Amino acid sequence: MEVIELNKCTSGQSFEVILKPPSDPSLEEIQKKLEAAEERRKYQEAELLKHLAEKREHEREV
Amino acid sequence: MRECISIHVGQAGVQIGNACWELYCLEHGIQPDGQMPSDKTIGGGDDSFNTFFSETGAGKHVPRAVFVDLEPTVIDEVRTGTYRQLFHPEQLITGKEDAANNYARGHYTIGKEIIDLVLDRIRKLADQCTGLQGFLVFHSFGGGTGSGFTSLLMERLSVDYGKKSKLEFSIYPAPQVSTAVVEPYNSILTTHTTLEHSDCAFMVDNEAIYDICRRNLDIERPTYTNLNRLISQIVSSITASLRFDGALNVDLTEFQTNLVPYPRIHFPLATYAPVISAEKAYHEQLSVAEITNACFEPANQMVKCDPRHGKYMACCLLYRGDVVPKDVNAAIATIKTKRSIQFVDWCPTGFKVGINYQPPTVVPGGDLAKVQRAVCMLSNTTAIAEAWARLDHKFDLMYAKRAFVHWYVGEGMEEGEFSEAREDMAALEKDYEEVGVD
Amino acid sequence: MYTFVVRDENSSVYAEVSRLLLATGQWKRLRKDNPRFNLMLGERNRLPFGRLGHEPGLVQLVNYYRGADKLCRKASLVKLIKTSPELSCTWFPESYYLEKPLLLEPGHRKFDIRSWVLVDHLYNIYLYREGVLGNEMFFEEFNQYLMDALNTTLENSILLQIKHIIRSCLMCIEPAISTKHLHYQSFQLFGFDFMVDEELKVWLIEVNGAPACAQKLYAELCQGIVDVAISSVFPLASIFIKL
Amino acid sequence: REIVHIQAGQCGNQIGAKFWEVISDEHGIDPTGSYHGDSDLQLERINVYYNEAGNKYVPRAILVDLEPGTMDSVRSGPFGQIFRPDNFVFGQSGAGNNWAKGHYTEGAELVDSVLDVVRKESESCDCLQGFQLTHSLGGGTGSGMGTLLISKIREEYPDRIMNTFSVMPSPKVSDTVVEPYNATLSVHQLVENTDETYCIDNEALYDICFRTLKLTTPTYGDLNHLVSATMSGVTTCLRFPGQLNADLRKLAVNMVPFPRLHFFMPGFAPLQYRALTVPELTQQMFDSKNMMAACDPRHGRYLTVAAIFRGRMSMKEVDEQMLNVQNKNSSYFVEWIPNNVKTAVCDIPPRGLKMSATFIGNSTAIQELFKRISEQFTAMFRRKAFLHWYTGEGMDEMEFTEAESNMNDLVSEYQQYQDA
Ligand SMILES: Nc1nc2c(ncn2[C@@H]2O[C@H](COP(=O)(O)OP(=O)(O)OP(=O)(O)O)[C@@H](O)[C@H]2O)c(=O)[nH]1
Ligand SMILES: Nc1nc2c(ncn2[C@@H]2O[C@H](COP(=O)(O)OP(=O)(O)O)[C@@H](O)[C@H]2O)c(=O)[nH]1
Ligand SMILES: O=C1c2ccccc2CCC[C@@H]1Cc1c[nH]c2cc(Cl)ccc12
Ligand SMILES: [Ca+2]
Ligand SMILES: [Ca+2]
Ligand SMILES: [Mg+2]
Ligand SMILES: [Mg+2]
Ligand SMILES: [Mg+2]
Repeated sequence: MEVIELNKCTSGQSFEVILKPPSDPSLEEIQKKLEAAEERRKYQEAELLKHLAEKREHEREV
Repeated sequence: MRECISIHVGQAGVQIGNACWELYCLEHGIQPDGQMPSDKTIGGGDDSFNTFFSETGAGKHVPRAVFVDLEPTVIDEVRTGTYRQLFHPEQLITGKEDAANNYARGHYTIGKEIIDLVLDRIRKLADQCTGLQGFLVFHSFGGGTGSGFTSLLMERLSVDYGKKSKLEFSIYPAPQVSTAVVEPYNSILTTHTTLEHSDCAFMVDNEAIYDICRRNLDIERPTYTNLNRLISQIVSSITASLRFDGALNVDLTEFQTNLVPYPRIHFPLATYAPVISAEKAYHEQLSVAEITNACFEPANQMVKCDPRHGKYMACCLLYRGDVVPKDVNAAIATIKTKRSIQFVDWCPTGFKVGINYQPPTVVPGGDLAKVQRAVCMLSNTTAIAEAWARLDHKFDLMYAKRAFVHWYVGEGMEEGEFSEAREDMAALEKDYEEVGVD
Repeated sequence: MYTFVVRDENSSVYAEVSRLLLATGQWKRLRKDNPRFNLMLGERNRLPFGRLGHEPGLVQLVNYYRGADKLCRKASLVKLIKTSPELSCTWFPESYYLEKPLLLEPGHRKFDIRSWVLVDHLYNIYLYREGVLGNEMFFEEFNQYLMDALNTTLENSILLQIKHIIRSCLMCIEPAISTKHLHYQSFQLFGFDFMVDEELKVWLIEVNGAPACAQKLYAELCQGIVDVAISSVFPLASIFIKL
Repeated sequence: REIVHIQAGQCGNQIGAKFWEVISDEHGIDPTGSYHGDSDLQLERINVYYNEAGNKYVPRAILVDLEPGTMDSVRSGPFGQIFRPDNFVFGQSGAGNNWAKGHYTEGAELVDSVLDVVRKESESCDCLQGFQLTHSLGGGTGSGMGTLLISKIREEYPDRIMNTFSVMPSPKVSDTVVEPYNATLSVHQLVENTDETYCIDNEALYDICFRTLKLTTPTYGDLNHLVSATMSGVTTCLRFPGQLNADLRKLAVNMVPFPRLHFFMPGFAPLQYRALTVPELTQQMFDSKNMMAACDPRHGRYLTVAAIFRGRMSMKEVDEQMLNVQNKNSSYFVEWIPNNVKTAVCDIPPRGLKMSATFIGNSTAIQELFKRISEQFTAMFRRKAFLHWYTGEGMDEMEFTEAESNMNDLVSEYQQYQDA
């Protein structure tokens, strides 16, 4: 069990004790994905206003 | 000297950040109004505490911190709390409405509208730094802001500071304090998206700290203040070496060099002793041997799991108080004969030790008794994978029926990002099993 | 009223433990994958030990010891004895055939002994009084033979060595599998297989982590399990000797 | 986090008035709109339901009817002058217990005027959560026009939360035979255009009043008293500060794993000078007798549950009793939504009680209620009986076959998860 690299100072000490040795995506791509999601939203919202407009027409027809 | 910037994201991140900067001030002697009598270099410095504080011409000491919540109620209490004068208004950032426990609402919908402002306020701190080392990020896995906005901030920080180190402090979700049935979902998403962008991450399971507050502080129903004051002690030990003179873990590159041989396997388990109640009428002070031993008891770890059934890749002892190297190696020698402690072959069985003679500081009137010596162990066991399996299994239960997915899709996510995030986690569990078992 | 699940459907022993548990009117069985249980009778393999002990307000108990396979897989056992200091040992064959065994007469017949060992959550070691040599000879018989044929008893000639070998294996791995301070607890039933030589010396062959019993004993011993391993942890409204 | 309250029709306005009486007494507001309470928890989230005035407080409430009778009653009742007079919106001809008159003719003439008050209340909201509607499904105004409003509001405010307290008809306590028609038409709307619906069955309200409160002839006022207590308890977390920020979107995210299965069973305890022990609250809360939807929760499985305890009690005992009842009844919670039972606590109890509990459950037993409605509908619709009241307002049989079909689908979807 060997001690090593002992360092002292007024605040304390540090050392290493051994017991045995051994045997990125770019800003453009983020932008793309962050906007392919917004498109998917706006599509879903646009489907909603479409179904709602049909309901207005049925309301009128009745 | 080299500066460090802390970023607190979400409710968990912010409130835990309160507890840490409070503890820091008490430790460096900085009073709530930003003054630090013992700093004689008025208005500047490159002392070790200056890694976490800048200084004003008026002698104010200013946290190199950025707080960020998608909703204002929490960062407001800081704006009007005991430490208001501490922060520049522009370090506290809030939006209007939160992510409603929804990763996708924090990442895609509501996050995309405040990211550039947050990066701008962070840049304003990076320009005040002669040689910035990197960032410490505090967040929950489970909240919608905590997971989704953070993973977006972590993607852009890699881009804007490719050369900088990023450490995490991550609150892992516990049902006996939790907030949402969807936290396993948020948890996996934000791990998948932040993995490549993190150098080292310390997981604090709310279950572990909750049981510690009850068993060891005799608190029947622990609060966020209880939990967070105990969490701040553990973070303070981990960061003491950035704010104090010493030779172990002096910069953020040393955490990953000393604790992370494998990039993906960068989640070291933390264990802390001793936790003693302030209202324990009679308390016998524990010894170097007794507290180093408690470091191998699961009931003291930040994550419950059984290190006896895994392999070690690195072990780091960090003492605070009345400790000298000789008591430490007589404790290790004893423990080595009584405990199963197996390292991986390609790595040396051994310990890195660090001692700071100042004993731990306690918030006056808190729940932690003052002690004469304490220790925090940081070890990289494959045992921590037990926590990924728990979380991945809860994710498999809900996602097998697509429960709650429609809340994510309806914010713009595709269902594939779920199975992509879960296949990444399935590989991560496979890595751990490689390193760990025969 | 306690709760328990069953995840090894074809285990003779715990099939009888489940059945006797219901009959108390104080346990109900849930479905394999329902996590809100007191007691897991678990798979033989890949048992998920990492998910036990994380259910608030549930004391959880499982009928296996994580790590015990170190004793029950031949290659591992051998590595264990050769390598563990607590074992050096004189009762385990040279390993990397016992050409002179003891023979029952009349028949010049070979045999091996199976002993049943329950280890509870406190790590008490319980040896079942009834061992077995349908080509099955039990302990009352075997004792009388030894007295008549050799002028000795089963206790003195064989059982001392057996209780010694059981103690030594299980105290060896104790600090590696003990659940004393864990967040879930373990018990486990073992089966030890011995052979005796002409010199009346006992040897260890294998340790079985999922043993079956012998028919006429599937009842005394299954009740002894509920009494010592289960109801000890989940009280309600001796056949073992402690080692 | 402001909430816009809307109440429609006879039932919707009578129950809505009781609700504003109850919570106004909780928040210390008198019938004049002046606060006279003794705590600031009463005022910390007061803005969620009240606008500020001589800084008086006025409910963010819109009162809607196709005839004047019930709203004159509200305006003449205890807290009647508390409401903003611009916010009474009404016609004169009524809707004749007729869904079509509410949705297509009489109500179509009046809806835009309601949406002008909705728009006024919304635009001056700092951060609008969404809308809460009180109405019955068995008549014409609250049912037909109520669901028309919900469709107009989703179009103008597609990103706010829509929440209803919906009273479901019942042959026991019944105004007309066409209730099953009106209700089936309305459930089709509600399945698509709300986020959360509190299903309140008048049958359960009657049984509770008879078989438990020991009232031999319950009035509608005794029935609404139960609805008022439940509305108060179901909104406690929105109106008082808790260790959790409770808001309508977080409730929906955590309560609704599939978008159409958002119909919740409410419950209350207690339904007296001895306060209840926390064990009793927990027993009663989950008792079918205490639940307001007339479904046997033991005939299905809880997908999600939310419980709120009101009063000063042992949070430790609370958790201990919640964990007990789950592990005593796990055959009734789905195992594929981990940790699907949430618990809140609030120190301020409701008037006249030191301990109360409110239960919100998303159980697949709710299908019994939609089956009951579907059976009463098919019984008439297969002889096309009473249909001329609707074909005379412009509707075709097709729209009926469609709503019959969409609600039998709902029953299939609920049955799909009770066996998964
Ligand atoms: N330890 C600890 N955990 C917390 C704290 N606050 C919240 N949590 C936990 O964090 C998870 C929820 O995350 P929050 O931080 O509340 O979420 P958030 O980021 O604000 O997200 P939104 O509010 O959804 O925008 C749950 O597991 C909570 O138990 C805290 O102060 N300390
Ligand atoms: N609980 C309750 N139910 C009511 C009340 N008034 C009417 N109902 C029920 O409401 C349904 C139809 O009533 P109503 O609301 O009067 O019709 P509207 O005016 O056309 O909306 C029937 O199912 C009635 O039983 C009430 O005050 N309380
Ligand atoms: O905001 C809320 C709310 C809103 C109105 C009335 C009562 C409540 C209860 C308090 C909590 C919920 C939100 C919620 C967070 N996590 C959960 C888990 C489950 Cl199973 C169910 C719900 C929630
Ligand atoms: Ca200085
Ligand atoms: Ca007209
Ligand atoms: Mg938040
Ligand atoms: Mg054999
Ligand atoms: Mg009526």
